[PDB]
Amino acid sequence: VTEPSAEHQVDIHTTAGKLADLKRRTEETLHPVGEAAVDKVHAKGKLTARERILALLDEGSFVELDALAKHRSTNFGLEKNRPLGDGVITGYGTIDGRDVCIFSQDATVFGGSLGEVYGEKIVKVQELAIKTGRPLIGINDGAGARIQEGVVSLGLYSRIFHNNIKASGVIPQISLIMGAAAGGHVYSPALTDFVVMVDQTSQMFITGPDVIKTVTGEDVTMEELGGAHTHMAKSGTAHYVASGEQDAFDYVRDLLSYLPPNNYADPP
Amino acid sequence: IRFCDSYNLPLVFVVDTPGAMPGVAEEKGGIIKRGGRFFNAIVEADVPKVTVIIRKAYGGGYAVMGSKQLSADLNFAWPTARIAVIGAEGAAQLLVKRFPDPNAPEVQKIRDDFIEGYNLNMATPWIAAERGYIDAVIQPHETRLLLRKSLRLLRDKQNGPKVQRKHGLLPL
Amino acid sequence: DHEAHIKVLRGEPTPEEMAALMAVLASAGERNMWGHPVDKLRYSVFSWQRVTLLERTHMRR
Amino acid sequence: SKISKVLVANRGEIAVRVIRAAKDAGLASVAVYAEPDADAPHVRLADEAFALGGQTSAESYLVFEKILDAAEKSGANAIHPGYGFLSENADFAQAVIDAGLIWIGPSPQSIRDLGDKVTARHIAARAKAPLVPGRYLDKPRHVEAQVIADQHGNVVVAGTRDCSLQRRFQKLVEEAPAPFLTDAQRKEIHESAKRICKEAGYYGAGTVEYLVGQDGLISFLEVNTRLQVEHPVTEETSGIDLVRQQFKIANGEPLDITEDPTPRGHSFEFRINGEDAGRGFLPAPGPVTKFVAPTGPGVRMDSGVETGSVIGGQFDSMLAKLIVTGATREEALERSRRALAEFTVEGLATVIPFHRAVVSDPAFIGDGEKFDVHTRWIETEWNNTVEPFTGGDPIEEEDTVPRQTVVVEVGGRRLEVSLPGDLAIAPGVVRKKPKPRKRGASGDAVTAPMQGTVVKVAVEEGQEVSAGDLVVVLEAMKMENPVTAHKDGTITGLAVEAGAAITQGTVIAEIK
Amino acid sequence: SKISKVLVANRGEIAVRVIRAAKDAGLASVAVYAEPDADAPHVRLADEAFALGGQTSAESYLVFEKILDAAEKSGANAIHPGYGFLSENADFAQAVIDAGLIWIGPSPQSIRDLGDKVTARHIAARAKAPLVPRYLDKPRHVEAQVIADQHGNVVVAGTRDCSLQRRFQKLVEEAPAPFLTDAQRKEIHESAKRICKEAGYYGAGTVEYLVGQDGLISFLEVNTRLQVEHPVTEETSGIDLVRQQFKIANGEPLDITEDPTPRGHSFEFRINGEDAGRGFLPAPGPVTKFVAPTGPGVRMDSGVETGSVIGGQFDSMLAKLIVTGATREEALERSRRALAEFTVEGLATVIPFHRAVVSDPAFIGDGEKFDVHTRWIETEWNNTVEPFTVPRQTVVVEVGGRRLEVSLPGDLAIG
Amino acid sequence: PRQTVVVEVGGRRLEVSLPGDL
Repeated sequence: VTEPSAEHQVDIHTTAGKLADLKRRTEETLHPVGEAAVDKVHAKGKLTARERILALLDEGSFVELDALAKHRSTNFGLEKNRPLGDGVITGYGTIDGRDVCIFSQDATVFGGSLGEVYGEKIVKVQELAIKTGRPLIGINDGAGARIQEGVVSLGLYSRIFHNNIKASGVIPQISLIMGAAAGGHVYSPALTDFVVMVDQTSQMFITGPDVIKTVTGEDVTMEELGGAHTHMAKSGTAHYVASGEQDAFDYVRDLLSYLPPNNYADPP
Repeated sequence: IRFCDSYNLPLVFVVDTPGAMPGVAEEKGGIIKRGGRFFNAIVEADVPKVTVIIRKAYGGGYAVMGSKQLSADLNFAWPTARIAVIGAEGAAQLLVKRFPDPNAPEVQKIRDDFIEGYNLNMATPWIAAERGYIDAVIQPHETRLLLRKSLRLLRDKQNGPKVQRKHGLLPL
Repeated sequence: DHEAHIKVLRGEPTPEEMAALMAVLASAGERNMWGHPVDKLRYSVFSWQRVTLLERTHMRR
Repeated sequence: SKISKVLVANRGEIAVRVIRAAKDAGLASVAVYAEPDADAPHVRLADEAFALGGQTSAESYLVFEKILDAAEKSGANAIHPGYGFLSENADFAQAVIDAGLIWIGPSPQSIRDLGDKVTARHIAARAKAPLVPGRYLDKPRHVEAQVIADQHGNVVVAGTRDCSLQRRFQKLVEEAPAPFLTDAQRKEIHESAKRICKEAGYYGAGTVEYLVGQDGLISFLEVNTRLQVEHPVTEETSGIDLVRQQFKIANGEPLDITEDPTPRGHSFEFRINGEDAGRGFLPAPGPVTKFVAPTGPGVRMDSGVETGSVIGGQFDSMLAKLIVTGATREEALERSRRALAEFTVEGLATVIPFHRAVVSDPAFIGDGEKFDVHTRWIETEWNNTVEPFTGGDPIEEEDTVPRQTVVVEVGGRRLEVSLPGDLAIAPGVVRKKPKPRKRGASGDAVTAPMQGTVVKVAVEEGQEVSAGDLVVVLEAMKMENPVTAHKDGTITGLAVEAGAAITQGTVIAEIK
Repeated sequence: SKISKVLVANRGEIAVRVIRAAKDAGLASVAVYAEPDADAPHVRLADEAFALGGQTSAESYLVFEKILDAAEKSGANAIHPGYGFLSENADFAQAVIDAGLIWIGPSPQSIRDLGDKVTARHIAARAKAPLVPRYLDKPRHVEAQVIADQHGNVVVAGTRDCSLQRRFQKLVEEAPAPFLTDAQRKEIHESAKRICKEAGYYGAGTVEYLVGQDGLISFLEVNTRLQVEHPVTEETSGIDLVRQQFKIANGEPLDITEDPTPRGHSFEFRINGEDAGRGFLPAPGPVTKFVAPTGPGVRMDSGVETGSVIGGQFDSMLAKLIVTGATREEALERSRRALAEFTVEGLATVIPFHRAVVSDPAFIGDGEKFDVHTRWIETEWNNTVEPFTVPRQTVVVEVGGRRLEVSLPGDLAIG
Repeated sequence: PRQTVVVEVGGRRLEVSLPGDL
């Protein structure tokens, strides 16, 4: 029985077929919510979570971790939609030849909302950064806890915070805010050493305009509430407001160029 | 392991094992206690630990050959890897096959179909990858450069938190 | 001789051009542990890093 | 009937060549590919491609039922057999006709008759071919006559070829027309070919092959019924498109060509096999990390691989054919010297260095009225200067030092210079001769020395064997690799069986 | 008195072609390059290469003193000017002879005469070349490839059709010229010998003519160079025209003694970096993928390869595809294949136009005539094509009797 | 100023004068 080349797949019962299967799954990780979502993101002129890492790091230095991870929640039918990576891309990479650990949250997957495996992946990269004594870069773009998963999300946020605390004053921690960081997402940047934001497009807010409106009558746009300008001039959480993603990455490489890898290494 | 740790040699584990050898001479020879020593040594060791799973890694073999549990630092598998509590033959011979009385060609094909399912859905790396027990599934040719990058990252590993003591204790 | 030499992969210079090339290329080509950061870190009395960082710094040569 | 849609079944170069001929015909073309060939150029080039299964040729391309299934599924109405597998398999040709497909080739009757060595001798006698008397030939020259024949019995001798540069009775370099032959010899060979073909009742393209003794005695050697891999030097000198001519014949049309075309100039062909000529002409698998074709005046390439191809150990080593043509044999050699100077192939060993060598050798240049080459000259008289392939492997201590390559302009001369990364013109780095990636034994395991297929198993379970006794034969790249017992003892475990694909280091058996 | 080392004075395809011819002759091949061409293949194919400096033809390649400087530095005993640039500069030819190098080409006087329309027409009339008084409404362009000799032997290697033109730029060319009557062929051939013998040209060149629907041959011009279209005649008649030029410049008399009989038919297709869908506007850009057609009937000459960055400073042409067959229709079929196999990525090319015209019934003649003419692309072809969508350091060093520039990359972690 | 150096190439003596500031 022969087949057209469009249908045929090498026999999974062979080493070559298993390797081909790995290639298929890897490819499938590049567009875990389908190519349409990536097209919809580029149409707005924004990089994806993968492209942001590949742009920030040195070329080819990125080694991805937990690429094939899938969530395990069965609440409210989530078992029907289990995108690869659970919506965060994680690994380690050199910047200017010096190793750093990195994570980058993907807004296309459940709005970037933090869930179980998503949190476990961030935790793993944090632990690796602390044990190795290398800077940690967080690229943040998610709206809150994934309310479908519930309390799990809050426990993982607690774990992430605790790791950021342990890391505080040990390794340089740099947060890039690249979209609407809402809810618990905001507190990890606040614990990290430097906050870089992208002027018109990043936001940080704990309570959203809808709830502000409901409780106070004050009606406010996200940009007024928690835009980069607001957090620079009024609140003062933000250390840099970049004209764009590339400028932000440049600023982060500058900061790293001044910072040592750890509290005991000799500086550059 | 303990020698390498005392002289700061990183540990690279290349795994291809069904685990412990079942038998009476092994049991009478102390396989439980020796394996306990191996379990202890691999967690005592503070050096960078990296693992490459080649084909089967079952049971205590998966555990002691630098799982992420027992605190190996980076875990890679080739796509041929097979991570499970037991191989397909053992799982079938244990749970499935003992319900029939006969070695009939019924049980022969039912067993072969169970093997067929288990070697795909269970004794494959994808569960471990989904759960993040291994960190990556990699094409084999990657391995040399990937080890270089991994050990370069882990070169300055400081292990902890550990509580200082006179010494650990080892099944002896 | 196992030294790594320069190698003119392509073309031949005359001796005068080789002399110019080589002249141009040639013309182009203690412990003090006092206040080391590891002393400045604050350790728990039982912290393993007292072995694996602090001694492994002070003793290391 | 007429060809409207072809299916080919061959890999690499000849699949590409027949796809190209079909497109020149405007015929739709269907490729079939084994599991290793999913990336090969012919799979992309054909108008569609159908998967064959299995790793080996014996699984993928030798199975009649898979090719006939693919012809049915693709709706192809004709079959082209290519060089290797089924072009003389009369049983396949019969099953094809039994399918109602057009067989682009000779009748199964004539395939079987000329394949039978004794029947072929009888036919030659009946044709009054020049038969070698008796005699053995000590330094024979291997000549040949490309034939075209329609189903109506018109036969044309499209030209001669010289194929005398051989190893293991397998050709490396060939040239057309056969040089330094008397007109009497040429006329003899032409007449003989036409007679043998009509007497055999042959139609389709085919080649009659002869040996020339040092005394000029022509002898008919064999008929090969299938466009031989060397047809290009005939196409280039004669100007014929021999594959289209196969199409025109298979359509049942009479030959256009009324009389034997006069050759223009001369042409050489060089087989770019993936074989290390610095070792014993041994085929080796590997990646094609770079492939840049010779280009420009008088140069044709027919190539089965591209940059990023992988040649596995399961199929013939022939990567490409380089064909070079000129107004005279002298000019053709000059152009060949250029083309082979321009050729670069990287990531696996090729015979390109041997081609470069031989096109410079007086024994093959000749005195202008004869040359010394004969069918054993490569094995017995060519001084093999070629050094073994090593690629980039660092082998001496100085090779381990990183190197930066720069372009330097000195008086305008574009020099290119490699600068060592530590030259005094790494605080505690040591350089020493790196050890080869080789296992430098007493162990019980018999292990496979390379990847291949297990074409024969010699031992039986529980047999006792002695050091040097045969255990298995591995086919690798259609070369026999007998694997033998390293110590005396009993075969006490045995995993292999005939036809199994086998990877390097596989434990074949345990001798205890 | 004999060539031993040729400096080829151009870039691109003609540089590659002459370097190759010199390697076939066993001559030493010297190239020269402008800075935008320092990567280009001919610099790496030649046995020796010299920088010219500067960014433009007027800086790099047209400066006589630079080309003669590089000839002196290389010890090249002969100059080959290729085509274009200085190939028709009689003053440069004279300068080279003053320099005592072999000038591989026609005499300065021959260039200076045949380049001037007045004495060109005088020589044509004297020679009794066909020369209609009149206008040609759909003229077809046909030219004779001359191989002349210093001894005054002449061979006409072949009649060539170059009638697919835009703004007099040729794009598809054929040999032998099709659908001519044998009387027209004879008239052209004899006219070419007469006119070139009278002009005294001794080197390879082409005599162009126009043919009207009246069938009247009219002389146009003599190019005085081995013109870019030569490969079609090389594939048709087997003569290696560059090696013939080397022989002539050696002054060895022609060994070819009669007009070589065409083997068959050939077409040349120029691969310009021009956007046929965009009025053939040139556009610069990177050649991020280049994959020539290959195998039966194809010859490829290319000045570029994958990763070449093309700029507006020089000729827009990248490569030439030549396709040969026994018959016109076979050659067209093979062309229709080869142009489908040809992939170029990252810049606009005329390949889509070749795919069209080799498929167009105006160009696929009925077997007795075809409808194409030197205005056909502009005025009659349906243009259906979808339009296409740090510095190096230098040090000045004296050494003995010489002063030299030495140049290094803009940064250098030497040692 | 120039800096002058004496280089031996295969034993052939050559003088070289190069910029006093490379």
